[PDB]
Amino acid sequence: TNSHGEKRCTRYKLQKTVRERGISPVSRAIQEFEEGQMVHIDIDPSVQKGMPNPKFQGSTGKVIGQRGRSYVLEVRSGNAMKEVFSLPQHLKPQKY
Amino acid sequence: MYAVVRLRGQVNVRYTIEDTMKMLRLHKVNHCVFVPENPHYKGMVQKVKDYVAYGKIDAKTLAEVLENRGRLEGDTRLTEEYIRENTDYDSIQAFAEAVIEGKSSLKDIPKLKPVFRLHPPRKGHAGIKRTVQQGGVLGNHDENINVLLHKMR
Amino acid sequence: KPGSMYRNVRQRSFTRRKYMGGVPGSQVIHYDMGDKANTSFPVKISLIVEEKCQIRHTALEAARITANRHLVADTGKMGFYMKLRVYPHEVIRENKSGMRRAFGKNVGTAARVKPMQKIFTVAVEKQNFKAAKEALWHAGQKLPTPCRIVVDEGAELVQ
Amino acid sequence: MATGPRYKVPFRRRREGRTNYHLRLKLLLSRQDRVVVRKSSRNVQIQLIAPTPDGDITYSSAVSNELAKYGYTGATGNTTAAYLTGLLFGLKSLQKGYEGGILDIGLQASSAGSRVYAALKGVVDSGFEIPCSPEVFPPDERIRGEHIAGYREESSDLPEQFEATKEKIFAEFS
RNA sequence: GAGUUUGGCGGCCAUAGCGGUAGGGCAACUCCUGUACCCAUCCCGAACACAGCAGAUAAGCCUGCCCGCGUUCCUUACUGUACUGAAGUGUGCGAGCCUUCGGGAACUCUGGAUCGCUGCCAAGCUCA
RNA sequence: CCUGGGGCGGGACGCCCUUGAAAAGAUAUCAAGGGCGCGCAAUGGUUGACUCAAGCGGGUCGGAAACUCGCUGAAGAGUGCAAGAGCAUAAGUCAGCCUGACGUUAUUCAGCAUAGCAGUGGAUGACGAGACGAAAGUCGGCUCUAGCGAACUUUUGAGCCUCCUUGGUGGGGGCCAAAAAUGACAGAAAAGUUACCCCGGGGAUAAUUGAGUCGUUGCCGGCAAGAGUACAUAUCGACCCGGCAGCUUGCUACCUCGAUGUCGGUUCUUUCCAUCCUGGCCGUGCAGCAGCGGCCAAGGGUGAGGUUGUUCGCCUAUUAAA
RNA sequence: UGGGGCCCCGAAAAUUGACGGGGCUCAAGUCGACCACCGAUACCACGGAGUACCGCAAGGUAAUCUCGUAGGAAGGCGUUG
RNA sequence: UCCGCUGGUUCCUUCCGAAACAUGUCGCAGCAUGACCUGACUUGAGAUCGUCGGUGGAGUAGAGCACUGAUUGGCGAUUCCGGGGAUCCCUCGCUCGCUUGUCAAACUCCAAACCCCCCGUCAUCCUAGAAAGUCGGAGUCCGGACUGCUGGGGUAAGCUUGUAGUCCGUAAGGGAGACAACCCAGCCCGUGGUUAAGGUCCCCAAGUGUCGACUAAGUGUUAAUACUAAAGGGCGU
Ligand SMILES: [Mg+2]
Ligand SMILES: [Mg+2]
Ligand SMILES: [Mg+2]
Ligand SMILES: [Mg+2]
Ligand SMILES: [Mg+2]
Ligand SMILES: [Mg+2]
Ligand SMILES: [Mg+2]
Ligand SMILES: [Mg+2]
Ligand SMILES: [Mg+2]
Repeated sequence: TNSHGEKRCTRYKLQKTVRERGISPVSRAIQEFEEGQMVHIDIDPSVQKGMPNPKFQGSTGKVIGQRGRSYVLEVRSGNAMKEVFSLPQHLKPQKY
Repeated sequence: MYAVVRLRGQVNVRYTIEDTMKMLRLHKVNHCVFVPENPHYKGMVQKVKDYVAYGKIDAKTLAEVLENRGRLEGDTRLTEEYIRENTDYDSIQAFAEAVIEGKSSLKDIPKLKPVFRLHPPRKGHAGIKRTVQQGGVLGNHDENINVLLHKMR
Repeated sequence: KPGSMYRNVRQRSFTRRKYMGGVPGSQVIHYDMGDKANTSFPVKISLIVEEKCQIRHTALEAARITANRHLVADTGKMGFYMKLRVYPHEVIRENKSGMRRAFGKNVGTAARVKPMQKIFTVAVEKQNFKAAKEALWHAGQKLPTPCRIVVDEGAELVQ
Repeated sequence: MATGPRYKVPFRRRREGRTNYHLRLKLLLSRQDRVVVRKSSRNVQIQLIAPTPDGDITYSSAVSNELAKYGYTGATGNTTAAYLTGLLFGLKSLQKGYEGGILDIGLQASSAGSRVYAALKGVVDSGFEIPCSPEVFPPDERIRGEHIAGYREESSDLPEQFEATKEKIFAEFS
């Protein structure tokens, strides 16, 4: 039977480009966001902790608040709203 | 400006194309609408090319269509007096020239229905299974929408 | 089994050696024929395919044998250089219960092709061109697809 | 070692071999300034650096060469020169507007009695807030004049010069 | 007050790498001289640490250059080719394929470019 | 219980990874590759110092089998165990110091897209105590995703509440957590036979009449390798390739279970040709007789008996042929 | 010699028989174009019914209202007391 | 008595109008919860079925060998790990490099067209009430077919199991000889008019129509289609 764990079908989803593997840039981890500021979900495989479920890959949410070193996002899946915790290392601003 | 005339019905049609059609005011075959020439309308017309014809319309055909098949709010025929007293242009021909030049629009006639309900094409058209380049009637016509529109006076 | 059982291309490829098991070997022994060390043949004709299909290795072996015999009989042992191109990488499986767990098991090997894709190639002199055409026409008779002959190099010489 | 398209080349500051990015990532998580105490043979350098998406802006940058105005006519590579540099840097940064941060020694061995910890002593004694512990602070016995006693007994004019430079550092920045 | 040089902390992370070659050290960095002290070796003052005057640009670092490998970019052809969204009373015995409107490669080809760009601060200076 | 009818076989009956799956998410089959129902006081935490696999050059029998020195080496190693992903001043190797393999508690995510569903897990946090480290920080086991179970019942740990008019003793009842198992893994204390069988339904589902297909079966074609004393084609015909019929057996489940009466023989009528004889032609390795091979032709003929239920098949004496 | 269009051989099945049938040969077949006409409840016009929404009523708007099984809802007809 | 199993269940019109799917189940001819339909009420301003531009996600088609597995010969050497017949007399396969010829569903240095989230714009809906919320009543969990995906399996099948769109189910009327789902069309009643699909020798309404060629076989006179014969040959034209 097929499994239904939390990392299924992520062979290429959670990979790094060949000229990207290793230590990722550190400035991406100290970026700071404010309220109501659209961001993009782009999971960085190099960081093991604070990773949202990879089904939210490539979605855009808005910041709602901060809990420690993690921002609270508001992502739409289908017709629902899902609140996703993610460290700022996996996030990326929207360029207007 | 464009001249979109619908020529195929609404059975066995995608829901995306149907919803674009209803956003263009076209609900029934032999119905016409006049829309400006901007990229939004250009794309919207490009998406329903296999159910409507279209092209550039001149002053004579537009004036004729307004004088023949123009209805007001409540199915009341449009006449010379309505144009000469509501707007400022003398007759239908001058107003048509102003509209085609872009110096006026059909919103300057109060209580005018946006949709024009024409007659089925006298003498018959080419056929609704081919585009114009294949010897049919669907798709872009360029300046030859006047021939089909005049045929459907 | 009959030839038409495994000739159409309807399903995905199935070629990874390390996942399947027990693929039987092949019969075609040598893929180069004739004078390999020569490189000065001015005419280079070839047999091409007109439709996608699958060719069993046995058909390729029969075609190679017949072309070899004809060419050696007429042109000579040192007057040509034949070279087969397509190698059989596909695998063929035959079910053998009914439809209960109908997935098959390996029975052979096949080589897929594509339209207008060269299969054989013969290089000869000017005096043995007709013999080359005669040889390549019999080889295409054992092949499971319509085939035409194209003179690739030295077309002005022959024509 | 670029031999093909799959080869992975390190960052520029890694090819130079003058940075450690894991340490840098651990340091930036403090949300607070950093004190850089990079040293050399002819002198020592201290400066306060904060991060930004473009680069690393710096607010204060004091160097041990600046003692020449005050009158520290001794060696610039000793521990006491580091203490003087740290002291004047601390006073300068306190008056400027900045007060605290984190100690960052980069790729250098953290051993008690070093010149880096001498600069740390000079910083802490000035009022510049900084988290640390006292056990690594070098004792003043080597601070004054006594880490060159055994080979330069003919030169023990240090302590009076140290006192004069300390009082002049206080005088200028107060 | 503008510019140059040197030094430190960095952003993009091979257009920056690999290899080759000719020049420079006055201020600065480095090499470089030893082991009283804090410090050190699974043995070694090699390294790290401390103390630093000598000599040197042979190395690190800096400037100029090289198409020789690798990477990035443009152009000629391949080619509007392969593939493909929508509609079709278009076509094949069949597995399939064709016409119109709209998108559009990869490798390879002729010829050129790429031997990093850039942010903050300090010091010596060089002007009015 | 699942099930290309049921049975037999197996478990696709719980959990984890890759493909199928058509570049967001979802997606079936007794689909393909598989694994798990554990092991470790160090194989765990933190700080410090380093770089691994494999080659090339040198050294004493240290043999193409040992250890050491120098060079190339972004990883070709290792990381407990499947598959996939991650990791180089390190998530790897070794040393020092330690036990965070801590007590309590709130949300959000997936299991269970969208869109309800336990228990139970994983990510952020909060309170109280610590380890390592100059500090920043890291630590809620072993880099990430598997290694597990409700209610009721018993046992164990800390402190309290309680037993019927009141107070005490012995003994019960309760709250919170941990352990004991339901593998058919969202949780019955559970073996067979019926041809002596009975009932309610089903073409929602099988024998075989029909329809579809043709692997197989019967009958042909293409190229001709070769044999035939020479000569591919008088005669036989390889390998490979392409078909026709529905006359054998398979495959499927479209019709029929409030019934379409099975095998063989007998009687009687008819149709097809892919010709056994009768009629006409062509070739021959056809002297004659008689043969061998092919073409047109369905008008007429095609029988009698022994074994066997037999179809089929063997045998006997005739016959133009049976 | 190569590349194309159509046709011929290859081509055998069981009641009598299926281009829908008759028939059709510079076509009543095939290929490339073209013209005129026929042909729906579609589209246009007129009259009528109902419905949805608004309005105190009169009445107003409807190209953007009129198919329908399981099923939900509203208003009416009939039998006995 | 009981059954999840079979049969029956009586008047008219009007408004709206599905699901044959997911999870749990001693569950598979049943049921519960959700999706989908309907009625009422609360609140009070936006919503996105569509177009264009931009910030992002791609790892499929195609293509290719740069990793992982395969794969064809020539050349030069591995003075090895190797098989042929006392200086291992010397032959020399496996292997390592330069060139040639093929591959991949569990390969990727590359890399589309569809598609998905968000911002702006146009466009449509909306105070005659958007989005959201609360309560009442259900049916449904035997589906089938056509056009795409070379979909997976299978020799194939009017076979079996998926997916996007649209249909039949529940869809009249017109045309296909008849045709559940193919083409035109989605339909209140009556009259007039013009057209769509398709047709115009007769059956049968309207052409024994026009222009330029082909076929001599009654071949053909058959959009799609479960209803239509192949390889090979022809000094037929
Ligand atoms: Mg059963
Ligand atoms: Mg008995
Ligand atoms: Mg019964
Ligand atoms: Mg009803
Ligand atoms: Mg491909
Ligand atoms: Mg039910
Ligand atoms: Mg359809
Ligand atoms: Mg319908
Ligand atoms: Mg009908």
